[PDB]
Amino acid sequence: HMDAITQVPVPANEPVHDYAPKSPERTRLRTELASLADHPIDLPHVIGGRHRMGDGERIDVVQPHRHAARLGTLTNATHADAAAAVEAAMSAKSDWAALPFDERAAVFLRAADLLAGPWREKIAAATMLGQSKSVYQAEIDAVCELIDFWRFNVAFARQILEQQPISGPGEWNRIDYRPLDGFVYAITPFNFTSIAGNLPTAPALMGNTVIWKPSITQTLAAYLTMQLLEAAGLPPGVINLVTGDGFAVSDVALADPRLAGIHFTGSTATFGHLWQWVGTNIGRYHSYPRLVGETGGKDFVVAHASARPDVLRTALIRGAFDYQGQKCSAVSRAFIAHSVWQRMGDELLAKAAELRYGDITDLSNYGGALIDQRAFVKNVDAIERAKGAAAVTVAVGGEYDDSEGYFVRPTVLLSDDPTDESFVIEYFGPLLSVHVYPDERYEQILDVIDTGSRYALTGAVIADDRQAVLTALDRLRFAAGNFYVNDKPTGAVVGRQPFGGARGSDTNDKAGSPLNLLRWTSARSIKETFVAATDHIYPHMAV
Amino acid sequence: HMDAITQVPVPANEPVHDYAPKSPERTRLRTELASLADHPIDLPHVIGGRHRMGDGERIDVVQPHRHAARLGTLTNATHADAAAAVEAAMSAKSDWAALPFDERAAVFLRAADLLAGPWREKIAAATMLGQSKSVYQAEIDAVCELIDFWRFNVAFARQILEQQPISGPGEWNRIDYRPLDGFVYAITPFNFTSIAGNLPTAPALMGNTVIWKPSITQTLAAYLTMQLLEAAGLPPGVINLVTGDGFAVSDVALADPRLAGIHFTGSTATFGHLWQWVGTNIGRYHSYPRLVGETGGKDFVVAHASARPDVLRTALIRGAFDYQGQKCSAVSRAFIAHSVWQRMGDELLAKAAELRYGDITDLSNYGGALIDQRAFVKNVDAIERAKGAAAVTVAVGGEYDDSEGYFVRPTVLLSDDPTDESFVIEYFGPLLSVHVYPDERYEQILDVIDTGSRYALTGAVIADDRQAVLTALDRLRFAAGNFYVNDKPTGAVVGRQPFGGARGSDTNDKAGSPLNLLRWTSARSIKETFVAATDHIYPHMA
Ligand code: B12
Ligand code: B12
Repeated sequence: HMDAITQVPVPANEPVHDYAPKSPERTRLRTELASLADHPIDLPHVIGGRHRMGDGERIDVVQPHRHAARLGTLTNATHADAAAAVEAAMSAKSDWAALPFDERAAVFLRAADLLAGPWREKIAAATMLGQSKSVYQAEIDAVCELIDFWRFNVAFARQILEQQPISGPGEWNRIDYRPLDGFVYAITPFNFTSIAGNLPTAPALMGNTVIWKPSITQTLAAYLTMQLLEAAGLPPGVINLVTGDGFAVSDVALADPRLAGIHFTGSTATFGHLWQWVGTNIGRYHSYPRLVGETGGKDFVVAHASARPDVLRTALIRGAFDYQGQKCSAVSRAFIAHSVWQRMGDELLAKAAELRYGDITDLSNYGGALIDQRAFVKNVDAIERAKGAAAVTVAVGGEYDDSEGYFVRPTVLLSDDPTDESFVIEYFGPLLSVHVYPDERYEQILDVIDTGSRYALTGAVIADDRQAVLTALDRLRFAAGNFYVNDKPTGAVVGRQPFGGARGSDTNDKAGSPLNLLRWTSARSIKETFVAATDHIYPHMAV
Repeated sequence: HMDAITQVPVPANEPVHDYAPKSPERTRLRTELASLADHPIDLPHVIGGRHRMGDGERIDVVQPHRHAARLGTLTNATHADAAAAVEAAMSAKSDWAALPFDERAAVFLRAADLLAGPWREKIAAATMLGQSKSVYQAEIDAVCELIDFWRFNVAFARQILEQQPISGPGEWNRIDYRPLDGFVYAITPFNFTSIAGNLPTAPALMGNTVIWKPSITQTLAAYLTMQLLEAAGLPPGVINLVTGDGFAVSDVALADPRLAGIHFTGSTATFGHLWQWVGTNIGRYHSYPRLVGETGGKDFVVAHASARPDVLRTALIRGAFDYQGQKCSAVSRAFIAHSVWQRMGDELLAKAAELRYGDITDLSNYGGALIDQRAFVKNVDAIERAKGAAAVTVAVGGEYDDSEGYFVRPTVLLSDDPTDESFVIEYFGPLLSVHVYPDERYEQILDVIDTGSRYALTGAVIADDRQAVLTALDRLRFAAGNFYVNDKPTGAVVGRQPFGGARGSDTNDKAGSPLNLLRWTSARSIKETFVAATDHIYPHMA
């Protein structure tokens, strides 16, 4: 037993290592890079703690910047593999939910310290190699953000647990944060090793069990993430990894009456498809399935006449070209005051021209390749559509070559008129559209942005002038979900920029605050009355 | 302007007046009962501040316990009325959302004090007459719970506004809790004047505008709630009241691209139907509609051998027969240890036989009538089913008569085998089923309750024995939302028993905690960087 009201350790953001030359973390990284690249492995399903290749199609996972180089081979989950994954989750449920919160949380605090130290460069490396991330992009994702999700989620959970009610005289009211009945299906994207780790573990912390279907191109890091959790003491069957395209896994998972919920990422249309499925089929489920996730988007930057040019320039380059524009959203549209364009236009383009994309094992590169052949094709199409469109010049970039890796150069489009949002969402890649507007039209450009922005997760204003900043904060209040003043608009740091979403979204329960964790619990109130009534009659009834 | 970081008043639960003989409130209540009873009124739509009857069918609102006695007449909203309610909500948005939080909050704090004082017995009486509540049932709902929702929601909202993030070095991070874009559609049931007032006001607090469709049989108190709100200063068009059956209003609201959300009550099938509609048609909405609600259900009590017999008896009587069994949930099944039944069975039956249901203007009655003819038929069918079924005996009650009011007597059924949940959910009414179990089969019975209960909102254990209590808290952990020890399982007091829901439901965002108000906001993070980078190159690159 235990007689205590315990505290969890206090989280803080994990520091980002730089991997500068001569640094020890850089030497460690090269060891890990060579080790993963030179020793490709089977990437098996992990079900009830057993690692097994299955009977489905074998699919290679390769380095996107060098696609002839194999990192591993997975088998596409069959229906049978998925049914086994589910049975394993249901079978581990009882022992996992009975562990006290403090002991489930130690698993993830431990996993976090393991990722911060001895696993750090292995997980960074795996993310670099599979997902074509520069070391800095791997470090802010697979190390830091994943570490922070675990440590802050443990703190968020613990805070949820002490949210208790008032007891009136003669009674005692308490609240019990129950885990869900049934299993949770986590489907994770290629873009972040952190999201891939978090979507399955967050519900797990609150006492649930999980089946987890990672994106094929992220599966090296996902499998390693699974080994890390096992080394931290995650029990068998609490999370069950199934590799592949996910088709057979969804057939099975969505037909099972024990589906408690789905933690995923996707478009508005994906959400509506799932709503439609679950609403139509609601009588088939024991519980009402919970559908918790976030979308992608494309973002914008507006520079006022007071914008600092070098700040603006650097925000556009990073915002648009960090990770080859493949974050959950990237900067696709810049609106730049004419006088500020005269000062930094040429520098933007020259630097964009010099910006090196190549093999990420060469640490001098800024970034790597696009994630796969389908992504490449989408970019090529968007470039060809721009070369032949009226409005648009290709001012720099637009070259591409899939012979060695899925390489697309940084590309700046100049549009004579405000760039239409519908074009920029058809791909994810290093393509930035710029529209130069007359300084005195700042307010009109803000209205144009507002009126033509349905798909931005984030926006930024660059301006030293306070009225200009405030006017943007007012006028674009609903045009994006996270807003930035004098920096690139980008991925949040955990605990710092929670929430957001594109216009009209309902996704404030996504990862990054306690609201996510709540979705993985079902609270009940318990009341005890000490001396209840012994007569049913009420004072109003007396003669 | 304003330079301040203000606090709101600290909410405490509103005290329940007893209305004892010779009490001042009882006199004031009789005054208000007569005024409403003797002076029936038109019950109009309230659109953009304008109180107007429409061209739809005329529908009388009557006293359910005296259905010859009209309280008012409403007009079934047409599509045109519904479209106008929507445009009015959209026209009022801009000025409402631009009011500072404190000024929006003050409207609901003021309405709370008005309801506590000058409007108190008027709103209670309206609820007594139209919904057929005893004075105590009106008081805990129409007065106290509704006041508590307003005062507690204001404090919850203010608490949300101060949840703010960490700023690291060189930056400032903040969070802005924006109202939604577009309108919120609130649809409210007959059972509670409190829910009916809260569902439309809660999102409004957060800066939204609303159309509200109340239940027909609750429209008297709804219209008077609307007036109380206008008298607290609610601006025109912020909440727009459309009366009737909802059909046309749902047609218009659901077809409008500006639908931001629906705040309602309903069954799992209703949620599923709305989910299917919104998902299938999601491409037509500017925002993803938010569907926020709760369900009803039917509850149980289990008595261990160690139960206090009088506590159980009272809990059973109140839990099943308070408001004629017509709360969101009511106690429909009791599982009683044989030795405790020997001790309070006869007394339960006798007290239920003597229990008086009648015209609630006679304050000596325990309760009134069922809400409408539809409800009454469902009860009759359930009583005749029970009589016909071999499993079940009618131990007391079972009489019914709709000639003057929709009256059904407290009824107790004796089931030789554990009573099946599917039977109890096809009516709301004063029908309690008792199954007597052998003392030593306590754990077996807890298992049968667990296995057989999917529709309980609440459950209770009556037992002085601590192991027995704890065994119930563990074994029935998932069998019900809110769980009660040595008391009747019923509706929460605000801030005391939040959350709950039936097995496997997903409604912790329902009214009664801050989570509900968050559903009516869209939070964004704002970050300002003071000295951002001027070179894009990274240290790893050297
Ligand atoms: C919804 C859906 C679509 C949607 C997705 C977006 C939307 N909702 O508007 C759309 C219409 C675009 C689509 C298109 C097609 N899909 Co489809 N679709 C699905 C469905 C019914 C559910 C997917 C889902 O939302 N899963 C939940 C999300 C959260 O998980 P996810 O892993 O992120 O899912 C993504 C992928 O499934 C991807 N996707 C969907 N379909 C296809 C097909 C292929 C070949 C690929 C590579 C990817 C892909 O889209 C999802 C959203 O990003 C499945 C059924 C199933 N068993 O998976 C099929 C299914 C995957 N689709 C299929 C087919 C055949 C198609 C099409 C070839 C023809 C068509 N128009 O339906 C194209 C191919 C698209 C492509 N990328 O090459 C087949 C594939 C059979 C196989 N290869 O084994 C499936 C299994 C249906 C079936 N059994 O017949 N599909
Ligand atoms: C879903 C639905 C049903 C469902 C509801 C529960 C469920 N999901 O299983 C079911 C299948 C039970 C149903 C039954 C019927 N309903 Co129907 N149904 C609806 C619908 C499509 C949506 C209602 C809703 O979910 N609203 C949202 C909720 C949150 O608001 P609510 O006010 O609490 O809604 C309640 C009422 O609408 C009630 N209800 C539903 N239908 C009917 C019909 C009548 C006459 C009454 C009095 C009540 C009622 O059920 C809802 C949930 O409790 C509407 C369309 C519309 N424009 O309203 C029709 C609609 C109201 N129904 C109608 C009809 C014809 C029927 C039936 C006569 C025949 C049938 N089976 O289709 C029966 C009558 C039942 C009765 N009580 O007398 C017509 C009424 C036309 C008119 N009189 O002007 C409508 C307008 C259109 C239609 N048929 O598609 N219905």
